[PDB]
Amino acid sequence: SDPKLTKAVDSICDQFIVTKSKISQLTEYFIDCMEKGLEPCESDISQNKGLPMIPTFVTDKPSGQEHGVTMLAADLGGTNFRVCSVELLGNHEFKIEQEKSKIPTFFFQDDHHVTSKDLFQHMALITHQFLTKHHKDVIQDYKWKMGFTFSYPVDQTSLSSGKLIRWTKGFKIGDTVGQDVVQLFQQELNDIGLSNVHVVALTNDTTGTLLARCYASSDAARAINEPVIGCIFGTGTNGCYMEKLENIHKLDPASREELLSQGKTHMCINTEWGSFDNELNHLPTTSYDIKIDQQFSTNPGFQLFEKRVSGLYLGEILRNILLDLEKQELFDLKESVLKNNPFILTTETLSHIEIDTVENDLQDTRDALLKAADLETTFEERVLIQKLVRAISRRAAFLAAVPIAAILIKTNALNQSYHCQVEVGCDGSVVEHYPGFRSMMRHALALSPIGPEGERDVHLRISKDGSGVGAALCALHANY
Amino acid sequence: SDPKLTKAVDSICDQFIVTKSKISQLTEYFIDCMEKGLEPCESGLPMIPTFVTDKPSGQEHGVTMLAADLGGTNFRVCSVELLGNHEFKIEQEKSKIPTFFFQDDHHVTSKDLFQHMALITHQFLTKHHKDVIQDYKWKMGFTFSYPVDQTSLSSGKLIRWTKGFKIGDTVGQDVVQLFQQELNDIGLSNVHVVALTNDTTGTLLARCYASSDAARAINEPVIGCIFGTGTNGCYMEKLENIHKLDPASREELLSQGKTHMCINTEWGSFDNELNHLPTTSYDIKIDQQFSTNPGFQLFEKRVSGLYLGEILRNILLDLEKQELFDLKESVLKNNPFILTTETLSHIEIDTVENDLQDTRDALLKAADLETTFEERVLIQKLVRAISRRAAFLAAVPIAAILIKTNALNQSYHCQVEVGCDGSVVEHYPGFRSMMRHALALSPIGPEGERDVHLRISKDGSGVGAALCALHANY
Ligand SMILES: OC[C@H]1O[C@@H](O)[C@H](O)[C@@H](O)[C@@H]1O
Ligand SMILES: OC[C@H]1O[C@@H](O)[C@H](O)[C@@H](O)[C@@H]1O
Repeated sequence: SDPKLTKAVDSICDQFIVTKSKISQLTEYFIDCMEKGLEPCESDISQNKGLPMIPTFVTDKPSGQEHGVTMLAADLGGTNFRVCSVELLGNHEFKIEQEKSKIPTFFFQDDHHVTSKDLFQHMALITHQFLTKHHKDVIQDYKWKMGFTFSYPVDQTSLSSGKLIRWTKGFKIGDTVGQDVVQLFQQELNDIGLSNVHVVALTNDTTGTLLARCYASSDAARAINEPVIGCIFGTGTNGCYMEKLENIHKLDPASREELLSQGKTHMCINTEWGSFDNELNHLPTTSYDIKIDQQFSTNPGFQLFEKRVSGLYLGEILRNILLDLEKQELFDLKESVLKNNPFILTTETLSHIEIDTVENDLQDTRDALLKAADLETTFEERVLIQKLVRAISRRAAFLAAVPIAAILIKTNALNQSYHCQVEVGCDGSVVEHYPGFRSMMRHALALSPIGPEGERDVHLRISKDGSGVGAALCALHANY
Repeated sequence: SDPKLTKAVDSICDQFIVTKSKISQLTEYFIDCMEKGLEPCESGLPMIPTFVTDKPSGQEHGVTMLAADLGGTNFRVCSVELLGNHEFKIEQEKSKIPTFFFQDDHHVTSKDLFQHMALITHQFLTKHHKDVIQDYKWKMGFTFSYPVDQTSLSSGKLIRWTKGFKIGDTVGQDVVQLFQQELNDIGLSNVHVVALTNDTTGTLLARCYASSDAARAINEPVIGCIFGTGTNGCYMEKLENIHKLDPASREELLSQGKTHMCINTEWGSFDNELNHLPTTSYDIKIDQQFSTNPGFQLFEKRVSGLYLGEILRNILLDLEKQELFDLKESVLKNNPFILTTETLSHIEIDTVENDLQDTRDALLKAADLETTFEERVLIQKLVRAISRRAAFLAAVPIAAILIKTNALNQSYHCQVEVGCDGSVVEHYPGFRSMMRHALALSPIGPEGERDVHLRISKDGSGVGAALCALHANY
């Protein structure tokens, strides 16, 4: 109906394309950043230019035959906080009781002064609520062991210790930076009578996701399919992998020898790849990415890879595209509430647009936009909104493949025995529930330097409740 | 060590290769054969209309149905309770088909077979439903994994046995009536066989029920296929293209809201004239001398598990005839099928770091054949060549069906699900991995393979038959 608008949208969509040359470039560059990040660096190198590459101090992959009594797990994500009790029954089977709760909006508002006690006191109260609901008879009696999944960068110094490096994903609470999050959590657990709950392990949600797969993958699967990566595509994005103790040079040269003599070969590395190429030397970037990064984001100049991929930021990318189109007097935003409401459009809104069909006049897209920001749309307007949404997601799914391809290349995980496949454990609302996201990740992997023959040997498998199960596996190992 | 032998194996392995050009040839020919078979012949693939028009949703729920599945090797009886929400409860008893039915030494008739099946049905009810065996009015779906000239959901005459089965007086007989008669003759007349289906058809219906509603959105199950004792697959075909179907019945189905009918391609018969199928000296020998249906099921005889181990046995004998391979005190000679696909599965992925000990034990257990390490090294090359050819041919019918129905380019992000059942696709190391490799080489390309998901349906046959029982009336 409006040709100038229809051509303006086509032009904005081309800005989101990721070519095979870009995939190859970013794959090779990612490995260079992995190698820079695997070396020791100062507390603050103005330009380290290497990935975080955080040693998680996990050296043993689960077998699936692990067995124990019910453990506890606490997972602080980017959106929800989960508590659960996991009983590992061996033979690749387990029992789980879990309660999930949203992180109250109070914690993401800078209008009020929020502190670390507010946060962990809330987490401890939920821990108590969970035990009162699922273990009412033995809440204050048992000596619970708890694995703590903290989905944020931690300067991990042991399996049970580590200081928060910097918040990400809308969290901003100053007095937590530099604090050992295990003690912070343990402190508020003691102050409500749950001193009998010992937080014996700290892990990232990437690490836990990987550990979960190693346990649940059937012996028949572990035979040919070995899980090699645990990654997340939800509110934020990140992934881990196993690195030879020799290549982890930033690890104490003494500790490496001590671990090696004990029969250990690798240690899990938390790449923290949401920070990948924070200097934007190569990452695809639009004017809307800069605006989100600099103005609306709580961590400007950080997590730039994340800000193009994870579900916390994609819906916001659409909102800025629409406002810019209204600024240019091309798209009528009517009485919508997009203006002056950052992040009002969530990725959950786009998921209803991604696969909406024109055979129903894109009625889901209409309802989703009215429900999310009281925005009315014509059919031609929804058609164009869908083109933008599908371009924003395709870029995210294509970028999502680069860190995976890069890791598989560096560790030569695909050059294995005959018929051997590798398994990539994925968790998060995006990879789990965004229509066609995994399908596009594979398309990118086939374009990556590993090629279609490589993509076929890679299996992106979902591990629901991954974060928590893995933490429990670490709790079973450590002592009370 | 034997250098002349090492070159004989390389030459036999190259004879099993399937190139991308050959896959493309066989795919297009398969589609040509599908279209021929959808025409009347008054006398192309079988392309049998199964009279199934409705795909289950997954929310179906009803009383416990019964199912009886006569495979190529086992006979199963089970009770299926459809609980809706893509879930069901099942109690089943599985039993080998006694060797008496595969021996031509004794005169076998149809009564022998169905009399045995009815007794198994009775035992099952006596063991799992003793209180309501003679009280309830059971509805039973019958899975008959053999070509049937299907004339309705509850009727159809056997066309021809396959897979070692040979019972002459069954050909031309409606197998549902035969089964129902022996059920009545032991008091189980209250068990009504209300539906007849192929194991391909049931496999598809089962997946459509179990495939999560979230999966049904983008992932639609489009094929139910089998890679076990034999091989075969089905799909949904536009009622318009099924010209061999009565033009009247077509019109009535359309008016009732129906659009497609499931087609049993019987793709084990694909290219029985060997106009294009890869053929070795050993395939002819199996077809002409050792097979129970010479000149039939030739595609099957190169793919399914009943024949792959036998292909190795003939390769070994030929190498011994040529005084190249020492067969020791083995019993391979004059013992067809003594080498099973289950024997090859232990060889496929055996490693040299263990001196290929699995292959050694597997060969001794199956035919008291001792082997040196270098001999096992070469036997592994043969096994891997036989299986790769099977998995590559196995991809052709799937690609062909997906192309004919243009199932992959139906909407943005559209994926298709192929339901697979059978000991080979389920449990043969790397079989699915090689099938996908072939699909990527097929005319659908790597972009197509990625949109295709080979999903396993363990207990499909029976659940699908139960879903047909729920529909039909007592
Ligand atoms: O939740 C996914 C990822 O989000 C990122 O912001 C954090 O830095 C990671 O630790 C986490 O794994
Ligand atoms: O069991 C797999 C297939 O084997 C073939 O021999 C039969 O003719 C088919 O009806 C059956 O579906």
